[PDB]
Amino acid sequence: ARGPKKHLKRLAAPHHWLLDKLSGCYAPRPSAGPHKLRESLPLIVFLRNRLKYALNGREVKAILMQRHVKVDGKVRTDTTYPAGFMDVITLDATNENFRLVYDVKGRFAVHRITDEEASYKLGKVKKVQLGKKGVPYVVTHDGRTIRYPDPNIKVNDTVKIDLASGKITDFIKFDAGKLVYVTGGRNLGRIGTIVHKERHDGGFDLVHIKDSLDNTFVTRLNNVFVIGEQGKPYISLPKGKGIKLSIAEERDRRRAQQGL
Amino acid sequence: GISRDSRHKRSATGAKRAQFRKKRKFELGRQPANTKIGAKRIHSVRTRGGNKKYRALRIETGNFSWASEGISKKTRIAGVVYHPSNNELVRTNTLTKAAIVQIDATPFRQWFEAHYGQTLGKKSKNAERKWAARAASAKIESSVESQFSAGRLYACISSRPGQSGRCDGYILEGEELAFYLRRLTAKK
Amino acid sequence: GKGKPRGLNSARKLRVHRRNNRWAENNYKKRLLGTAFKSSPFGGSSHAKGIVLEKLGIESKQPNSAIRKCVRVQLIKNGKKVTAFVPNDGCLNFVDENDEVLLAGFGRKGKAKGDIPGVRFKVVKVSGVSLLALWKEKKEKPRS
Amino acid sequence: PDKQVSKLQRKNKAKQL
Amino acid sequence: STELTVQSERAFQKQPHIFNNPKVKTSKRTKRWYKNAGLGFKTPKTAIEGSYIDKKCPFTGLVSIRGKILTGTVVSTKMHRTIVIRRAYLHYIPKYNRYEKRHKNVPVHVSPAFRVQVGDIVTVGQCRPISKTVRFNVVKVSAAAGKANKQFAKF
RNA sequence: AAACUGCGAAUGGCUCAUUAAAUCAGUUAUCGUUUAUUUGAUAGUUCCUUUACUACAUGGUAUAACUGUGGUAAUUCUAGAGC
RNA sequence: UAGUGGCCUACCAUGGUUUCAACGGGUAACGGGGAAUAAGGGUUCGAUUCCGGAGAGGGAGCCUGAGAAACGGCUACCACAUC
RNA sequence: UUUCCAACGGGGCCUUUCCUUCUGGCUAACCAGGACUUUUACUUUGAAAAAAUUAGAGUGUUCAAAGCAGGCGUAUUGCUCGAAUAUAUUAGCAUGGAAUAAUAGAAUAGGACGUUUGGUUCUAUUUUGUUGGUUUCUAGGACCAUCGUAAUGAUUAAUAGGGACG
RNA sequence: GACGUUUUCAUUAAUCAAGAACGAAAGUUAGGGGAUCGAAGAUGAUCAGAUACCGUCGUAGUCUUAACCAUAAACUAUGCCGA
Repeated sequence: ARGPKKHLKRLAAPHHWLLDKLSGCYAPRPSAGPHKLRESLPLIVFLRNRLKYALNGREVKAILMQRHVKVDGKVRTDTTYPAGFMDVITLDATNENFRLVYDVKGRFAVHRITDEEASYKLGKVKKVQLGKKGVPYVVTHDGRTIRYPDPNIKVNDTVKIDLASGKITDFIKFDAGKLVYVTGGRNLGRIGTIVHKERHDGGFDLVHIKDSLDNTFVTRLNNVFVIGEQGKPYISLPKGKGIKLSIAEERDRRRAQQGL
Repeated sequence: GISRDSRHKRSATGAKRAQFRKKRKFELGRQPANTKIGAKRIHSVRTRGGNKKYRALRIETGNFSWASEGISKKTRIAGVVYHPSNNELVRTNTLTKAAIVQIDATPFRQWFEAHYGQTLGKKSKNAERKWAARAASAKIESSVESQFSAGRLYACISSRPGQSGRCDGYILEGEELAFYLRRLTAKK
Repeated sequence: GKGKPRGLNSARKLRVHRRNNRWAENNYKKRLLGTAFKSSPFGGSSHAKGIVLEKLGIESKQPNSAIRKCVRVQLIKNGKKVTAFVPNDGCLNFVDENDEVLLAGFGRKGKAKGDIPGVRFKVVKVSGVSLLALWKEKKEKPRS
Repeated sequence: PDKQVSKLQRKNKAKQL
Repeated sequence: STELTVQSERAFQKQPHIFNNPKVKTSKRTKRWYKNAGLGFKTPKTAIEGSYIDKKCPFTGLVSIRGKILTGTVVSTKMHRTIVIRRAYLHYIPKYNRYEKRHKNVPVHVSPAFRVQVGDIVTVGQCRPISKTVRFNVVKVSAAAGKANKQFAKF
């Protein structure tokens, strides 16, 4: 329809933004950049209505035209900026700093963090390739093009990328035992030490994956996200640790535990 | 608007398709280049993404390359002597992809007489080995040799002079010169 | 075998079988040929307004025994001439010919309430004003 | 001859009316 | 038909950019590029040791295999270098909880390496679009005739 | 202020006449393709002789608005010169 | 062409679809969740706040541009129709 | 929970019930490796199935229809719960299930158990000596001369049909 | 067709879209006889519509030959193979 789109209707947002059905007509459509449109979570969906530091849009831009907030070591100032998965948000406020990693619900939350791990970020190396002048390089999941990597690093691994300058420090291979995190599909926000791979020449590569409570589930491999070992995450994961409690046992936790 | 849409066709059962939407700009086809010999005005055109295409109507001179040796020379043609698709095209002397042409010898033989020490047609003590240590290496094919006396060889074209601006011939030799000389005596 | 195929490849027959037996149903053929659109002078509507042609001549398709004060009318959306009817009958005094009505059926698309041919449509609202607050002796009840 | 009043997509021709 | 020395067309069929070296003449005597087809396909031994060219052969030419692979039986080999298969299947109708026999004709290009007969069993793979109808290319011939070479010479 | 320049004006809003392997829906593929933007990475070789006709202490035009003489029945029409 | 391709074009071959319903005809036919239903199945409707398609009165056509066969853009025809 | 009497389950194995061969980690637990006690139809478990509708916690919007909202003290400058799941067959993509229907091997035995032997296509990871014309033994397929192998192939003659003859 | 058989095929099978044989009476073209009665018809009726049932001759037809037709209350008012 004659080139691109600029508006996103309310109810045409993804459900993980959790906008209210009334009070408006539209959604604050995310700009292009380091993430997908469909799992963006822009700046104003984070600020005004999940942290409530602003009450409406003009007060959001009152922050953003005052150079306070930071998204991964830079001074991003645009309202619809897609700070997506794994992106550290640091404030120049009363200095409380946050990550962007989901709950088990497939939805983002507020997760305040330390300064050991505010300093860096991660990424699924979605491509390793041999570009110009015979230079090997790697392309992670968001946008980064890191030159000259370890040649023993292949596709589907992960890195430990810094935020001051984009330097890979160490990596994680792909095998069993690897503490993992899913980005997409249904079991979004899960965790739990990959069982094994399935090759399926020309097709999807799915993967069998356990959890903490030993509850297997099979994603696709373009959503698997390896970040560890037998109990070794490389960030500070939020309260609840990603393991899916069922809705029978959140009417046993929110109802039978905190409800006396 | 020359569209290259499929929906103006007749589907393979024979059914006539009913009329869908109006014609579109993203599915466009342009005129033939219909590119020829004698001067050069290479009209560039502007395509989807900026991405300019050149179009070598009136192409005159090109980097033609003889494959069994490994040297590539700027050269100029006589004309065409064969065309695979249409035999109209030899009359108009039409250069395209994969036409058959007669190209100038003088870069190739001015290289040959100074590089080989065979000097076919018609610098100190180290540099005679350039002309003497090529034992069983200075032997061109006899059918290749006969084109030198006319001063014009046989070459075919591997370029797109409608869609790149270029003409890059390759000098035909051996098996395939035997086939296109079978056909060339039969058509020229 | 009860006159029908059953085997689990025979559906090819069956949805072509019932396909040729729906036409023996009545309103199916009435509906899917647009016969309500090629006929039925409402044209699939629910009401129509039109001028009264004239007073009506009674042709006995039984039984209501009088000159039933009925109105020859011809519509203006179509122009197709229909005999009409007024309830609360009598009072033949209070509109001229070539004057407005609003028509609506009797309950079966009419077809029978009195000895008058084709009388199937109660008049609802003459000239925009009603009848039920006009048989209520606020206003007055029309003529042909 | 033929009572052939069908094919009335040119019932829209009778937007002449 | 085609008469190997296969250049019965107006233009020399060859492998493009493959270059039979005419200056050096030595014990090579066969410059024939061939590829694996992918997916675990045994290449046909005609293609290794043949003179035909076939641009759209998945073993010698510039096509590829992707996405779909489809079975079926041949019909009507009266075209040139292509066959038509027809796949039978059972459509479903839930009005009657029953099925319905239908078939589909797939016009699929065939290689000269394979040689077929109307009534064999084919396995084809999807390729880039070749003509209007054709999006497939014959890649395995599972002929199941039943060994009637000397079967009539029976006891 | 105006005006040059840039980006925007291809989004939104409306309507459902066309359209029956068409659209569309679920699934595919691009080893067959373009992509402003955003984000990340990316030019010592630019006098193509960098053996110079050089200005890199930075080389030239052309013009709007400004102005000031006008015509049109009427348009967001525009003309002639000087910046 | 941004590119596959009968999308064309030049020579060839005689094919391809079909009673497993080709092809032709009609639709008061824009397609997908909805509705009335309510033992179940079946039935009929879906212009309509969302997705996708199409059009700016009907057909063409082209510029600018990454993007339009755009109409609160342009040229022409056709139907109108203002001072 | 010490637990006597019987009962519902599948497995390790066994009364020809082959549940296989294949060996480095090894002295089959399980991981590469060559064949399946045949291929489709069927079904079972995942995955894809936009959000809005439909079913429902919880929330005194005064009940509601709605809405996803919100509650608590020293209100001492704060504390703090959320915004589930159900569903959506064909088609498409993954694996068993071992009936049903299909497709039939081995009537030539020009076939399997061939752990066999002359001979054919072979052959370079090689070791050759660093790299290419001249070679073998040799890892991995097939058959004729050719026979050694265990238990070597004829599911029926239908109160279903077709013949003959009486 | 039945029946008997320790003969032969080893599933060659049921109905049936399409397709094909046959077909009363009657009727349809070209011939043979032309005995029998006899739709129509030509005559006598014969008195009002006791009721018009009567009676007498009758071309063709009935019988066949080279061919149709394709109709019955073609009805045991019941399609065909199973228990």
